[PDB]
Amino acid sequence: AQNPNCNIMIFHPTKEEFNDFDKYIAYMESQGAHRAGLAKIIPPKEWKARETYDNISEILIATPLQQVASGRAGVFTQYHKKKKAMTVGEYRHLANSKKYQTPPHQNFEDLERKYWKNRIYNSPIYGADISGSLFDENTKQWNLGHLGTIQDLLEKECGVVIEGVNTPYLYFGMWKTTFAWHTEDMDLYSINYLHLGEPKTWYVVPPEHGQRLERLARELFPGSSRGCGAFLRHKVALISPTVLKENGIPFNRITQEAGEFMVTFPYGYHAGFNHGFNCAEAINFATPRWIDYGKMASQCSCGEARVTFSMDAFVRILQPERYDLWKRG
Ligand SMILES: CN1C(=O)C(=O)c2ccccc21
Ligand SMILES: O=C(O)CNC(=O)C(=O)O
Ligand code: NI
Ligand SMILES: [Zn+2]
Repeated sequence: AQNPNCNIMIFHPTKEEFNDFDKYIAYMESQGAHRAGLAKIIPPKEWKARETYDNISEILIATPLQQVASGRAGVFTQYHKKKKAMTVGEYRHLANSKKYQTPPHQNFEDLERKYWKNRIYNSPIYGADISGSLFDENTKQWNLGHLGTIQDLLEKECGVVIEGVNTPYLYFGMWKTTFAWHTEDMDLYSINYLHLGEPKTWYVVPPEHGQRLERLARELFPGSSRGCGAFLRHKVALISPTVLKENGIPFNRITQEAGEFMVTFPYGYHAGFNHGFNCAEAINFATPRWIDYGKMASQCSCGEARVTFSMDAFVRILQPERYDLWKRG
């Protein structure tokens, strides 16, 4: 079996290889990339997402989120406090202010140490989940607004015809902004392009070991576990690499820089943080291999987790028993 240690693999496609998206995902998996839960793809040198980022400041962040932590440095939750709307220009200025800016640091490792030491004592503001795209419409390769849809994948594979759409989201981050431990909706893939700015550090558990992370989470957040059979679906729990190591949880880490893609694979738990002001674009997608993961994706049982319009149809078709129980609940 390829990649038995489940290492994060890094790919350097040629421009010819960058034409067929589906084919290249399949190629990465033939090399065992999915076993890590996460892969990095460096686009060919000839490729560009768009001409410049000089004109993005008037994008609105309608609901910036202040990420307030509760708990200890290595085991905490975060909740999102809604803030008043601001433009990306205003947000960038805030990110760079003395209160919120990245501290002096020696390297990525030094900054990582500072993040896990000091994260809980600050409340950075995140512009997350903003529907839209920064890819030029003339960018024909790996344009996250031009991917085949999950609905069409299900139709091609299963003859299933359903409602729903599939569009990208923008993320404007700053130092210490955090994404909690999670897999994707329906344990889909995701693909994430870092358009500009400072890096994003990722942590990931191999899909074959996801239930080890779940078991630790149940131990570390016992009240939450009693309240919901899949509370990581709430996307508010953080566990540090030190605590993962202490508990023998298999994981890897990698830092994504501007101009690089990351792909998360079905049931690959991931978490991470931003180094400073940046902008990323991400979207979920499917392949034929995903369908078996979608049908057995664990779901929130308490109603706290958000379910998009499109996810409704996925649950209805792939998980009819869960759907029925949920709608009667
Ligand atoms: C949020 N949520 C629930 O609360 C539930 O029972 C369920 C089942 C499938 C997908 C989502 C669900
Ligand atoms: O970038 C973020 O804040 C979170 N991104 C993801 O979880 C993803 O792309 O799957
Ligand atoms: Ni994700
Ligand atoms: Zn729940």
